[PDB]
Amino acid sequence: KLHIKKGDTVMVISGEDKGHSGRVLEVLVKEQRAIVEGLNMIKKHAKPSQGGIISKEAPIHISNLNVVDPKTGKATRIGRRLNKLVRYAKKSGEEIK
Amino acid sequence: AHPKRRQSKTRTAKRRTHDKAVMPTLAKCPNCGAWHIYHTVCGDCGYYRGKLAIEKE
Amino acid sequence: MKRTYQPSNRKRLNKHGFRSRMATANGRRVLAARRAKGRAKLTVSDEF
Amino acid sequence: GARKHNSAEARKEALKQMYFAKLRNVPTSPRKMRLVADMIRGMEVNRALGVLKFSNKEASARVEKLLRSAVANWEEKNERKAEEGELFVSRICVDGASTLKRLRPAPQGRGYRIRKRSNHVTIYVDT
RNA sequence: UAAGGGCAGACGGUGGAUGCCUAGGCUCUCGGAGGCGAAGAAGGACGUGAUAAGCUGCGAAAAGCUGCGGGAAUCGGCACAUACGAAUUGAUCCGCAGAUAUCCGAAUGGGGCAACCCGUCAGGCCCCUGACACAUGAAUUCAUGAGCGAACGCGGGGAACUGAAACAUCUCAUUACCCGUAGGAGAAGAAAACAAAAGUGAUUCCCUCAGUAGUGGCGAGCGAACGGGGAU
RNA sequence: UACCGUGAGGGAAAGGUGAAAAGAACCUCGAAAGAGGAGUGCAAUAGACCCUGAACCCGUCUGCCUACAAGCGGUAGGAGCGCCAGGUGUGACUGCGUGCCUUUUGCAUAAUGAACCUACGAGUUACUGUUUGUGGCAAGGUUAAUUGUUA
RNA sequence: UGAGGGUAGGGGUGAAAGGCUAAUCAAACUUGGAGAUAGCUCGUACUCCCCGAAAUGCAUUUAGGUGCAGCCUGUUGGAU
RNA sequence: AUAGUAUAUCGGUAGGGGAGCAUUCCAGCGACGUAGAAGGGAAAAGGGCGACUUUUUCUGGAGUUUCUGGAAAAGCAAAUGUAGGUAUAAGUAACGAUAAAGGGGGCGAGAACCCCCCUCGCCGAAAGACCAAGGUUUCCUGAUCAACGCUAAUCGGAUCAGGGUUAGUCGGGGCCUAAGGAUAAGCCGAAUGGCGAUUCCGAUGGAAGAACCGGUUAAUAUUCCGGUACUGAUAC
Ligand SMILES: [K+]
Ligand SMILES: [K+]
Ligand SMILES: [K+]
Ligand SMILES: [K+]
Ligand SMILES: [K+]
Ligand SMILES: [K+]
Ligand SMILES: [K+]
Ligand SMILES: [Mg+2]
Ligand SMILES: [Mg+2]
Ligand SMILES: [Mg+2]
Ligand SMILES: [Mg+2]
Ligand SMILES: [Mg+2]
Ligand SMILES: [Mg+2]
Ligand SMILES: [Mg+2]
Ligand SMILES: [Mg+2]
Ligand SMILES: [Mg+2]
Ligand SMILES: [Mg+2]
Ligand SMILES: [Mg+2]
Ligand SMILES: [Mg+2]
Ligand SMILES: [Mg+2]
Ligand SMILES: [Mg+2]
Ligand SMILES: [Mg+2]
Ligand SMILES: [Mg+2]
Ligand SMILES: [Mg+2]
Ligand SMILES: [Mg+2]
Ligand SMILES: [Mg+2]
Ligand SMILES: [Mg+2]
Ligand SMILES: [Mg+2]
Ligand SMILES: [Mg+2]
Ligand SMILES: [Mg+2]
Ligand SMILES: [Mg+2]
Ligand SMILES: [Mg+2]
Ligand SMILES: [Mg+2]
Ligand SMILES: [Mg+2]
Ligand SMILES: [Mg+2]
Ligand SMILES: [Mg+2]
Ligand SMILES: [Mg+2]
Ligand SMILES: [Mg+2]
Ligand SMILES: [Mg+2]
Ligand SMILES: [Mg+2]
Ligand SMILES: [Mg+2]
Ligand SMILES: [Mg+2]
Ligand SMILES: [Mg+2]
Ligand SMILES: [Mg+2]
Ligand SMILES: [Mg+2]
Ligand SMILES: [Mg+2]
Ligand SMILES: [Mg+2]
Ligand SMILES: [Mg+2]
Ligand SMILES: [Mg+2]
Ligand SMILES: [Mg+2]
Ligand SMILES: [Mg+2]
Ligand SMILES: [Mg+2]
Ligand SMILES: [Mg+2]
Ligand code: NA
Ligand code: NA
Ligand code: NA
Ligand code: NA
Ligand SMILES: [Zn+2]
Repeated sequence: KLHIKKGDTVMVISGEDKGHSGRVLEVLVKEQRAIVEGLNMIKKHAKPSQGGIISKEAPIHISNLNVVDPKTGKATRIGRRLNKLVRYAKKSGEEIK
Repeated sequence: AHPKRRQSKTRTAKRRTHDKAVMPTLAKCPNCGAWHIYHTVCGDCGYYRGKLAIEKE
Repeated sequence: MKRTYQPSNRKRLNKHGFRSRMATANGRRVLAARRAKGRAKLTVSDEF
Repeated sequence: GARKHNSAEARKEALKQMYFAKLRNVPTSPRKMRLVADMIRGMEVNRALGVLKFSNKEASARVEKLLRSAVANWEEKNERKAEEGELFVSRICVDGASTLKRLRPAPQGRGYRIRKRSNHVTIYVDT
């Protein structure tokens, strides 16, 4: 189990991109990292194979990402309840996604 | 037959006083203007003593 | 000059091969010591 | 915590006024290379190129191509083609690089070690 | 003056010390368990991928096949890149039970230089190829065994260096080592026993008795039991 | 394991970029190896053999001294010169001075020993006594195996 | 002279040299007893302070070893 | 050291005694650190005396430490001591048979050495050709010149990739037995085991089953193709 997954909308809580939200693009389970859309861009130097510097999202360690509250816009911790199990936001109590 | 002692840095460096690379004997070519060795044919132009010697294609 | 090692594949297996080791109690004692050490090469029958 | 950033900023600002080129890990002995560096030290670059081109030492061909690079670095950092009679070799040094060890057999079963040495060469130019 | 040299400083080269760190070791405590194998083991050979050296997993059903329980969005090992796919009709992953499981190896149809060669017998295909069976020994066709593997147990054999400031009795030592063979432990065990007119009653192990009584080229050394206190 | 041995058998060395590969597009000199830039990054003198980065050993530069001078290379004096207010580098000239270890009656000894640096490297523990410093109890002192409670 | 066999360590083999038995032989090699024993040689690492010898006698399968005495030192009690 | 400041005393090997410093870790009371810890370079200052300590500055980029007590893997200059690194002799010995080279073209950044051509020289009962043992891809071709090649190298028995070995008769094996080996029935023997047939295994030998010449590939050839033969089974 992980507290985030693909398609989730999450807010960064630590790092240089703290205070920024975004959608989760890919989850690297073994390394415990995920790509969030529009955050943590990098300038990769690619040879033609036309070449040039290109932009891409670098993964953020998942412990710095929290699922945004359904009702309010702030990041909250989550839990699972039988109501199979399902995620829900600890700040408001509503089911998540 | 065998060195009784290792040589100090000073003794080794004193011997190497006479280890010098020899400078070439250079001259300018009156035709090309390039450096060439005195008493040889200029490899750039092919000339020697004011006359063409190696007509280079 | 002639040196000590003059190879013959027929002689090698007859003297040191797997089937000659297994034919006596002392040969099987050698095989047990090499297995307990974890040797990759058990006899000359392996290198072939 | 920004300390090493501030130390490095000053290091880069000084490098803008230094014109030099480097040769790293040249697979020849440093002592023989040094014989060539003593010949062109403190000498006008146009005369040194001809001296290196007609030298009888084999290490000179490598050094000749490094001097050409040093001059080109000077023009890049000064934004003009160099004149004739203007630049000169203000500094040059040869340092011993890492050694490759090898084996050479000797009589009666003994073996000796052979060292295949390397060197670094750095050249500075100045007006 | 300096071909050269000396000393000091500045900046570098080489080399990989030191500091910090850990992915691996070392010594133990508590609980469990103490085997695997002819229904073919331990250990190997050869194979197995879209791609594939080597490891890992697997066995011609070959990084794997089928159910049941779990779990919920990623997955096709280490391990990338490229390529094609799987999966909310629940993939991958975890627990349990099944299917498949080439050749060698106790190796057991006969041979053999391990991973190979050659058969008899019954079936089915077509010079060949499938799929069965076929060792020996101890019991009554049937049942059993063999081989491998930590230490601990019990048996059969059994050194020397060394100490005795030499050395032969003696010591090292009923040790090292070799061989046979059990079990989760084994061996011992229920008085033809100790004791001393006072008594205790199977065996085993701990603390004492005690470096004592003895033994001994009475040298170097070796060394109890009774009785008492415990575990059970 | 590699490697060594016919075989039984013997038997190594070798850890660390960065938070994240963001592992350096592109230009200049070069035939290209190598570098100078640019860019990424807190940092590239973190650039792949990459944390830190010592010694022996090796260079370049600057200051002072040195081509009439002779011994374990220092030590005690002492001008001049060069740097930064009396500190620091050097050292003309002078006095004195035969390394160190070990073994010996006695070693400059022509007795032993070492190329140099970094790292490694040699009176420890158990038990039984005895003397002693310090304590507890005292005509008495002390428990051993083991047992109970708790954790 | 080729191929394949056989003899194994106080054993083998030897037209005999103590020769040869895997570059090893008046007793091979490997592992173990095992860190054998060595009255012998070499080596033994921080600091300062106080005191400070002996190279003799006796005995010894003893003579370059050791036991006792003599000579040093700590603590303690006496004066000598 | 004695007396409580005075008197005396303070060279030392073997050796006896006293008092301390540093190192690693632990307990307790407490401190320091990204506004920069440890380590590394430089400088200055301290200590009855010393082992050592403190401060400043550069590097460095995450740990460190006072005091009191406790426990040790608790300190190197030398053992023909060990590992790793780097020196000296020294740009010295040497570059492995005195069969030998010269020129012109070529590819190429680069040629004494590579390719082609002309000349010269060496072997020729071999230094040529075919097998066995042993090796195991070194064979051919393209790319590459870091390492290897005692020089350089555009070359190589080097690195990487691709390719290449074709049998009714050849050589083996299938059959047979020798030395020797393993056994059966038996014999011997603390154990482990030692012996023991006309049996089996085991070629270096014996087979009543039989092929030779030529040509083609960059790399195979009694094997592929051509020609001309031979030998077993099997069905009509
Ligand atoms: K068989
Ligand atoms: K350095
Ligand atoms: K003078
Ligand atoms: K001598
Ligand atoms: K012997
Ligand atoms: K520490
Ligand atoms: K080629
Ligand atoms: Mg000279
Ligand atoms: Mg070289
Ligand atoms: Mg030349
Ligand atoms: Mg040789
Ligand atoms: Mg340095
Ligand atoms: Mg380290
Ligand atoms: Mg299911
Ligand atoms: Mg004795
Ligand atoms: Mg059993
Ligand atoms: Mg019991
Ligand atoms: Mg730095
Ligand atoms: Mg570094
Ligand atoms: Mg005079
Ligand atoms: Mg003497
Ligand atoms: Mg003496
Ligand atoms: Mg003297
Ligand atoms: Mg002398
Ligand atoms: Mg001596
Ligand atoms: Mg010496
Ligand atoms: Mg000496
Ligand atoms: Mg020394
Ligand atoms: Mg030393
Ligand atoms: Mg004789
Ligand atoms: Mg011999
Ligand atoms: Mg003997
Ligand atoms: Mg012993
Ligand atoms: Mg010993
Ligand atoms: Mg005195
Ligand atoms: Mg003696
Ligand atoms: Mg005495
Ligand atoms: Mg005095
Ligand atoms: Mg004194
Ligand atoms: Mg020597
Ligand atoms: Mg000489
Ligand atoms: Mg000479
Ligand atoms: Mg030679
Ligand atoms: Mg010569
Ligand atoms: Mg030659
Ligand atoms: Mg020939
Ligand atoms: Mg070839
Ligand atoms: Mg070369
Ligand atoms: Mg090739
Ligand atoms: Mg035939
Ligand atoms: Mg037969
Ligand atoms: Mg051919
Ligand atoms: Mg033919
Ligand atoms: Na000078
Ligand atoms: Na099958
Ligand atoms: Na700082
Ligand atoms: Na040290
Ligand atoms: Zn010219």
